[PDB]
Amino acid sequence: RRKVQVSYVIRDEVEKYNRNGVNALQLDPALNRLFTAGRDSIIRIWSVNQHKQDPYIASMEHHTDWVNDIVLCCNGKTLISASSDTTVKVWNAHKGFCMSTLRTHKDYVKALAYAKDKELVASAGLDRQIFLWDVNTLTALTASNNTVTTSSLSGNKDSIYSLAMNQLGTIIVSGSTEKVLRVWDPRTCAKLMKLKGHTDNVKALLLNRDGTQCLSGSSDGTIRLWSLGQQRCIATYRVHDEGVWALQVNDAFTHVYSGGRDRKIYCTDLRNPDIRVLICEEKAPVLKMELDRSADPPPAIWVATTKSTVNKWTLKGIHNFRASGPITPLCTQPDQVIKGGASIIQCHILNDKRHILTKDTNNNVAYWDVLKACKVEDLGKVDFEDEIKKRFKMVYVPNWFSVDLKTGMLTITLDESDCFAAWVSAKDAGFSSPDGSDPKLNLGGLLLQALLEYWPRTHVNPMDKGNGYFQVPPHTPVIFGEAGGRTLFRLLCRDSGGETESMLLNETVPQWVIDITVDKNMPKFN
Ligand SMILES: [Au+]
Ligand SMILES: [Au+]
Ligand SMILES: [Au+]
Ligand SMILES: [Au+]
Ligand SMILES: [Au+]
Ligand SMILES: [Au+]
Ligand SMILES: [Au+]
Repeated sequence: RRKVQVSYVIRDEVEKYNRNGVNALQLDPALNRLFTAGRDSIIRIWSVNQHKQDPYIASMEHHTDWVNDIVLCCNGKTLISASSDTTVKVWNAHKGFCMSTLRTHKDYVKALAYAKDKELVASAGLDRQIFLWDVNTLTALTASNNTVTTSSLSGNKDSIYSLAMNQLGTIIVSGSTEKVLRVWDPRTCAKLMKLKGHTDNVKALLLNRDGTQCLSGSSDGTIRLWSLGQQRCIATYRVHDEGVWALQVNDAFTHVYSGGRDRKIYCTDLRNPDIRVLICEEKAPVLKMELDRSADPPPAIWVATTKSTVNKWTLKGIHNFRASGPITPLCTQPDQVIKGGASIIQCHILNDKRHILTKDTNNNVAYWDVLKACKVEDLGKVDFEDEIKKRFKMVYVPNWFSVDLKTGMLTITLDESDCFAAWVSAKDAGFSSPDGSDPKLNLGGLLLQALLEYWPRTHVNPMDKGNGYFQVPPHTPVIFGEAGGRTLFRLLCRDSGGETESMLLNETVPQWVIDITVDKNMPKFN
């Protein structure tokens, strides 16, 4: 039995730019469209024509935690996504909307593998379980028939960080903290071999068309070539002076593109390792890369890092630089830059247990109101640690919420255990009521009431509006999730009115919330 937590995000109606690093990239050459999977929990669509003042197309927001991987199938018609919210989501990629949500995984969904030819896709995570999926079966799901037959892969002892399938979908390999790679036949689900060789966790896997050989990059700093025939590591290339997290290959399976912690991007000739071209040196560790496959040799490479900015680097002059060459990079500046937003990297809950001070990646300090789920002031580039001090309030209020910053935005979480703990005077809370004054308001209560304001159940029946003090921004996402893991339901505050929304709120809203919002049984103060 898992308890349920109500959480919300303090953000704007629209987040045009990534508010954290990008985990996964997916390029549509047909429509010149890029897909960025964000740690900000939002997938975004961009136009990569190169000549446009603003490349922003749309943003897909259903996920409640990091978006770890994305897969663009059916000639760019469908998008499958993997998230730390424990779910896999099917999206109409052309029109940009959510279609189905697979809640089969019990923990973070870390990677996706794709068999272009057989139109198959697999998902693995910290579950230690891999799930195979037919894309056509997924594309025809949500309605009256949400019937899902789960085809799993067994063996993984540890948490999965990488997945790869060959074009034909005859081979499937997993990478984990077990250091060892496990191979299977995706069509039969049968175990093939268990390849031993790596020293650390494998964050990047790559397979050739026929699935005869596999390329792997591990946190040990090496790229390893494997023969699935010979059933072992046929070669080892030490390319990076630290962890290697992202790999890409040409169609020949001869030139490998790599990046990871050391920020350097390299093309390395597997045939002649001597030939190793430094494409560029990024401003943050490389998390994922996506080659432009419009031409052979690939004309450009799209690069995702720890930063919010996404870049394209031209590979146009490699061959000419290869014949004619203190390590000088091919590129110094990116060909195309997709702009990024700021991430809140430091936060301080003030002594009143209502105000929050934050510092972001641009060094901008800002004051926030948790209870009214909003920003209050932008203090600018003030000294943050001095600001924390300046704003010392000599008061005590019990902790009634937790804070997370894994999206680069403020996410507040309420738990049954301490949601109602903070009892403050109305005059104190800045809620002057002249002159039938100073009642003792419960902060967590009022906040819950404001969050579920548009829920009709919280008005009247009878069983024979708001909280009365404030309103939360109506676009405020209200998330319902198991404390242990699984995210249950995400809706906007303003959407609680809708009949199908209210129907879902009725099944997910836990009792501890029903008591105060619906039953109006406000807690007792002593
Ligand atoms: Au398809
Ligand atoms: Au959905
Ligand atoms: Au080796
Ligand atoms: Au190359
Ligand atoms: Au090369
Ligand atoms: Au924080
Ligand atoms: Au904090």
